[PDB]
Amino acid sequence: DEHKAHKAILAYEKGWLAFSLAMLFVFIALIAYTLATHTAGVIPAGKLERVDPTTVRQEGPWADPAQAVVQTGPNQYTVYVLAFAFGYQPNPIEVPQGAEIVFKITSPDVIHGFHVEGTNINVEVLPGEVSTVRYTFKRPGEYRIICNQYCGLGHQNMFGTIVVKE
Amino acid sequence: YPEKKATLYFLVLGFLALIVGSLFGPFQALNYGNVDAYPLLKRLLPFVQSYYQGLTLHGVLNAIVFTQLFAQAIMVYLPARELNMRPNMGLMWLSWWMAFIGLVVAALPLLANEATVLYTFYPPLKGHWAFYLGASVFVLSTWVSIYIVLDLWRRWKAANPGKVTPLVTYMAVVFWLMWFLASLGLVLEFVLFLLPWSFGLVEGVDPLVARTLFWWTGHPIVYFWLLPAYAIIYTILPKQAGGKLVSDPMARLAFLLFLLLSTPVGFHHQFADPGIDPTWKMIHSVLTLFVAVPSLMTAFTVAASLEFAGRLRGGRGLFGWIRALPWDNPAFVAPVLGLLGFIPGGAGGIVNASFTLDYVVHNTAWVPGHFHLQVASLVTLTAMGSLYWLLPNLTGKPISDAQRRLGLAVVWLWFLGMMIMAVGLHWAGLLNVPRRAYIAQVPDAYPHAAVPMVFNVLAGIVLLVALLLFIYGLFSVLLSRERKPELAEAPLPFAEVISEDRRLVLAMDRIGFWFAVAAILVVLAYGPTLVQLFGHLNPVPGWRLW
Amino acid sequence: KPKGALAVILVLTLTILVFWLGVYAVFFARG
Ligand code: HAS
Ligand code: HEM
Ligand SMILES: CCCCCCCC/C=C/CCCCCCCC(=O)OC[C@H](O)CO
Ligand SMILES: CCCCCCCC/C=C\CCCCCCCC(=O)OC[C@H](O)CO
Ligand SMILES: CCCCCCCC/C=C\CCCCCCCC(=O)OC[C@H](O)CO
Ligand SMILES: CCCCCCCC/C=C\CCCCCCCC(=O)OC[C@H](O)CO
Ligand SMILES: CCCCCCCC/C=C\CCCCCCCC(=O)OC[C@H](O)CO
Ligand SMILES: CCCCCCCC/C=C\CCCCCCCC(=O)OC[C@H](O)CO
Ligand SMILES: CCCCCCCC/C=C\CCCCCCCC(=O)OC[C@H](O)CO
Ligand SMILES: CCCCCCCC/C=C\CCCCCCCC(=O)OC[C@H](O)CO
Ligand code: CUA
Ligand SMILES: [Cu+2]
Repeated sequence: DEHKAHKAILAYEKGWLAFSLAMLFVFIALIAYTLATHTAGVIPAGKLERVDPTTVRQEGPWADPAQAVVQTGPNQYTVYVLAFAFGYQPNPIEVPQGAEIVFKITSPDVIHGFHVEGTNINVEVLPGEVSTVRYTFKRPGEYRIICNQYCGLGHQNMFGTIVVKE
Repeated sequence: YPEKKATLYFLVLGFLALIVGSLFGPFQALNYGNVDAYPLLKRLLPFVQSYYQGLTLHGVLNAIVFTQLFAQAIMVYLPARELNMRPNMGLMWLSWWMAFIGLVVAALPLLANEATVLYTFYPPLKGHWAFYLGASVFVLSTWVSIYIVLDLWRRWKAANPGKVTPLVTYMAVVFWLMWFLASLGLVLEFVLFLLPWSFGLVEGVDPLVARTLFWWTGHPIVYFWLLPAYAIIYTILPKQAGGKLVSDPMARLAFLLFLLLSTPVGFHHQFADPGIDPTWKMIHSVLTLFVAVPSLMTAFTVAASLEFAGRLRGGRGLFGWIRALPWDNPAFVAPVLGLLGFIPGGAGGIVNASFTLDYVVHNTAWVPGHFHLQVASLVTLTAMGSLYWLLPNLTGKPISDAQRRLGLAVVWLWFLGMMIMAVGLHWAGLLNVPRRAYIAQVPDAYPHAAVPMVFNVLAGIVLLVALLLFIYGLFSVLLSRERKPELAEAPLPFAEVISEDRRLVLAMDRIGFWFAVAAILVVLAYGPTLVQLFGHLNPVPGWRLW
Repeated sequence: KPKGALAVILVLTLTILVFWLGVYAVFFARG
């Protein structure tokens, strides 16, 4: 009864533990897949790229928001975004649809989020560091940037815009 | 039994922290339902300057202070009472005072709007030195606790050479050793960086390093929150349910996995950080999936023990065992309901861990949805239930029938509010609503969220009532006049264990070895990345933006 | 057999899977 309850519970537990392991491993496979595809573009670049948050608005590629969009390949554009208290420059960001876009975002003040509503772009922005993420916009139109990292009282109304041209 | 009095002091201070921390939650729930009640709150609590100050208090008081005081109460007293030995009292009282003192010190700038950072206090957001100092002292209180319990265990082992560590004490030893490794990230971040910087001694801090050190502690701290509740769920709840723990070894295995896997995982809070190599994010991701294992395991061990209890009590069929359980006992109800909500809780955590899937939910209302299921519901509810057995044991004070019934109402309301809130927050989060946002102050910004916003309003009103009923309840039991010494003298309702193959238990009892392994894993998982970051520091100036 | 314990880990498995495959869909839809 306890004798019989004991080894029966343990026997099924062993099954459960093996299944749940298999499920965990399946998720690992399925994650590794995402990692081999264009959708992984949104993972930040692992490489350290240091800048000086105090002169970033005075010189270098974030100094002039109207030249932030640079063609860097035949179908590729690099965009230097500044995320700051409390906005994003340029505004709007303007990019062609169908082109791979390499966002290079930094902050002059405190940490900000860079969440592009309707896409997987969702990257912390750290003063002193350039966050680099990649995306291709398949659909034209207007995409809102959301700050999703508390940055002070201006936080809830820190928004940006990206326009994707046909 | 002077350890009762010190334990009591930890529990009560914890519960005071939870009450004050919780005052702010209905306000925040209303906010995630597009309703601004902050003007009312600032009438009642005129020192409160912003939604964000509310949010710091809530985070700090609920997720840091209460949880810790609870852990320190439970994972000192229970092992002591299983071993029948007295804790070093001078040390025990020392830890309480460090805790109280660091709490008073951090509180001053908090109450005075000088530290409206969050509970994550991320640099370059720069709070008052007293916030960092007091939080430091508050958390070091736990190194004393670790000592206290290590002592007890060695004193026991000495007196009983050649025996395996008893269950609850085994749980507490592996738990505290885990927490010691785990805590080094934050002590590092604090000592090398936050403190000097807040004192004026260095100009800036490197935000990435600060975050990396933070999340070294920031993950395993949530297992530090959980494990006290698990110890209860494992070694006490099966008795209260009317049965027994189905396996002592499976319970040790779960805890041992927590020792090994709780700390080398923190990059799962940094899937969206620059400057951390993706291959390391994947390693942490895998290690994070593994840490889900002791809980998958726990799901089955605990579920089989409740079923067992229900079968003993007469229930039959596939659900009869559920029906047969003691649903009139809040001390049984509270953890069980917590456990039920832990199912979607852990499902959401498994999502957060998958490296790329985190881009869907990161920094949205999804995350508060996940964690209110884990800590604000399972851990808190389990602490709430201990009112109904831990308190009488500690004080001799009786629980009246009236109080038992009220406790049932609190525990169900609190549970129900947290489920309803969890739907509103997961769903809002899937619609891209950001966490940490006074969104009701931008009422036209999240129109596609109108439906889950109704759940948050509801949740907020249900958890207000639950909380008001908790305060009236908690004070009824604390302030009552009577003391019956047969409650004080009674044993803790420790479960018996159905029996255990000794091979496994002996191995698991080589604690020095498992500890060393856990320490190696942390070096392998954090060493390489921290060496690169420390080689390339880019300190930046701090900012007050409140 | 511990039939209840099995039902519980059924519900938990279903829940994990609806959550995980759910979010995986959303991931690719936003990709
Ligand atoms: C106590 C508090 C916590 C626990 C426990 C916890 C568990 C997990 N979490 Fe987490 N979570 C992390 C992923 C996980 C994973 C993989 C697990 C696992 O350990 C979960 C395993 C659990 C299970 C697989 C469930 C087992 C179910 C059981 C055991 C119930 C059985 C029921 C019974 C027996 C009832 C039967 C009775 C009857 C009557 C039927 C990740 C990412 O990988 C993030 C970052 C996301 C982001 O983007 O920021 C996240 C962020 C947080 C934050 C936000 C930090 C911040 O402020 O930024 C907090 C506070 C938190 C707390 C908690 N977390 N989590
Ligand atoms: C009356 C019960 C409660 C309600 C209604 C409530 C509500 C909320 C809401 C709506 C948020 C999200 C606010 C935002 O992201 O801007 C939040 C945040 C949070 N809550 Fe709760 N809560 C309650 C109790 C608890 C408890 C018991 C805990 C832990 C024991 C807890 C821990 C936290 C933490 C750590 C945060 C994140 C703070 C941050 O991001 O800085 N809450 N709460
Ligand atoms: C034990 C207690 C458990 C708690 C259960 C309480 C349930 C909440 C009440 C629902 C009744 C419906 C009332 C809704 C009517 C008012 C709605 C309203 O007008 O809200 C403000 C307005 O929308 C701003 O513009
Ligand atoms: C499409 C994906 C599938 C989803 C569908 C849900 C899967 C069920 C989940 C867990 C069951 C785990 C329990 C495994 C049973 C093990 C058998 C066992 O251990 O049997 C020994 C015993 O003595 C008998 O004779
Ligand atoms: C006992 C049975 C043993 C058999 C064990 C098998 C486990 C089955 C599970 C998953 C396979 C993973 C499939 C990976 C393919 C991913 C394709 C995809 O998800 O498409 C996304 C998108 O449209 C493109 O960009
Ligand atoms: C009980 C909990 C229930 C949960 C309820 C589930 C609701 C989740 C809904 C959608 C997520 C899918 C995300 C798809 C986002 C694509 C929308 C889009 O593309 O819009 C922006 C674009 O700029 C236009 O030009
Ligand atoms: C939108 C979500 C909000 C809704 C929340 C729903 C979540 C599940 C709720 C309850 C499950 C509890 C199941 C177990 C209840 C057991 C009580 C029982 O079986 O009764 C025996 C009787 O009381 C003699 O003591
Ligand atoms: C026993 C008592 C239990 C009854 C409890 C009810 C259970 C579920 C139903 C309603 C919750 C309604 C609360 C929502 C309050 C108003 C919501 C709101 O603010 O709606 C705005 C609208 O969608 C745009 O203007
Ligand atoms: C007692 C607790 C035990 C745990 C059990 C509760 C766990 C909840 C599980 C699933 C909720 C998902 C609800 C349905 C999924 C929605 C999918 C969907 O509708 O997708 C949007 C689509 O685009 C159309 O608008
Ligand atoms: C009981 C309290 C706990 C509450 C439990 C939390 C509720 C969240 C539920 C399910 C997540 C599943 C993800 C939803 C998947 C639907 C979206 C989808 O299917 O995506 C395809 C579409 O094309 C994309 O735009
Ligand atoms: Cu920028 Cu929040
Ligand atoms: Cu974590």
